[PDB]
Amino acid sequence: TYQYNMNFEKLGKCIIINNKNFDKVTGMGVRNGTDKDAEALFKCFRSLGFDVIVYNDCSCAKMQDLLKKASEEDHTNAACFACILLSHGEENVIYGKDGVTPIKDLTAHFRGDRCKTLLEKPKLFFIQACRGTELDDGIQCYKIPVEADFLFAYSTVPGYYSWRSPGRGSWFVQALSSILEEHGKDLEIMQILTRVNDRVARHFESQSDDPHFHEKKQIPCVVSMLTKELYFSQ
Amino acid sequence: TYQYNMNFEKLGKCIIINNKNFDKVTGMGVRNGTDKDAEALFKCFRSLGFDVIVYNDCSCAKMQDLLKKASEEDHTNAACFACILLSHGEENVIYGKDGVTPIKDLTAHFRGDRCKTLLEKPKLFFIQACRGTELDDGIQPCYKIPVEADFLFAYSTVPGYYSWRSPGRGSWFVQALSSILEEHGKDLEIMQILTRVNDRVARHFESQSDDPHFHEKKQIPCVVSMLTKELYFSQLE
Repeated sequence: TYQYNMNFEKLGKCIIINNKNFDKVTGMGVRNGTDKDAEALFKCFRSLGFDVIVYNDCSCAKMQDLLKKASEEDHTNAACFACILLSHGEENVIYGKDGVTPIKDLTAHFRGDRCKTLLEKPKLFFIQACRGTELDDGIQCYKIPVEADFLFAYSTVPGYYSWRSPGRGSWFVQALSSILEEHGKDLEIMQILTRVNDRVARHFESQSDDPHFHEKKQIPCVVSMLTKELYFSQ
Repeated sequence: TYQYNMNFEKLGKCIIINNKNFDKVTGMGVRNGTDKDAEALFKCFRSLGFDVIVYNDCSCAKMQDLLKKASEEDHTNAACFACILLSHGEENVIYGKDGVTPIKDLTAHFRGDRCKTLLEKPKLFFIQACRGTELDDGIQPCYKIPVEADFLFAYSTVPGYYSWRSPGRGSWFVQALSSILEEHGKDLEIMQILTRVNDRVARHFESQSDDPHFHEKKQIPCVVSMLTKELYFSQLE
């Protein structure tokens, strides 16, 4: 009872949204590497015992639909819920195939008052997406809150670039997959994420022929309203 | 290693800004109960080995200039840095007695490229302040390092929302935080402490009121971590 209870026949559902190809309109490039990230994250979360489903090139509306529908499914026998968004991004919103939807709109479906079978259960959103212009230069009888029990792990701090090598995928995802691969079952969620932060920070530096992009850095950003420790075991 | 190094002469500086009174033109009221909070926290933090300084009723320029100076001091002999803001707030912004300033402008002074002596060390911010008007109704090289690394913010509430404070006991967040650093200040990791605070505030507080719009409300704090190691306030081992 300092831990979330994992005594359920399922760990839970994990939805991957892998947005790669974008409608001409949006003016957004192709995200080479995302398929590599998605595969990695499929195996990872499978290892934990998540029932993982991947949906490719979803528009908004579709994104809302998935998340709304799952919000409405029955989670009684599930320990927790997890969704993963891989897309383009700017502050507070993310890209569909056809436009942008704001994150709060996706997640809100799961608020305690809007999804009872997930009440008092962790809800996890992992989000690899740009968050703005910035780039990093570097240096050497009782109730419970409806907003409680969420955790977001963003690829990056608000207002920043998110790096992704076309041939190896996200820095963040490379990191997060390895760490889960090796420690997913014996580290608390905040430990795992702190290691990702550390690994993305130390061992990664961007290179480009453009000096404006050469030798940039990155740090992921974890937002937590969990109320217990979370382990993916016992 | 996996822990932040704690073998320094001092644990570090701990600045507490205690904004209780405000100029009438800001339309902001006396923050009754805030002195309880500052008291409980200067006790807690001193108790951990912080050198704590308590400022009162600051202007926006004072908050800005204060924190700028702190970041320009020499932290070489210090393991970490902590700052605690107790004021009125709105999304993105905390009040001086003067008016309003961007939380983000306050903390930027400590970015890696502007505060070299705190490079690779945890810079902690704790914030008790309304973050919006929404109410929780409830329910039954060799490599460099990024300049935004090693920050942790612990907001007393989630963005967009209200923060509860008792004229009599002080704010829900600070009661809980302070009470938990008593018991487990020295044996729990920082994210463990703060998770327990989340648990405490969620599970064990509910707003009693006459105006049924402010009646039976709930609260959940919000922790944003950029930390890159585990953090305990002791060398031990």
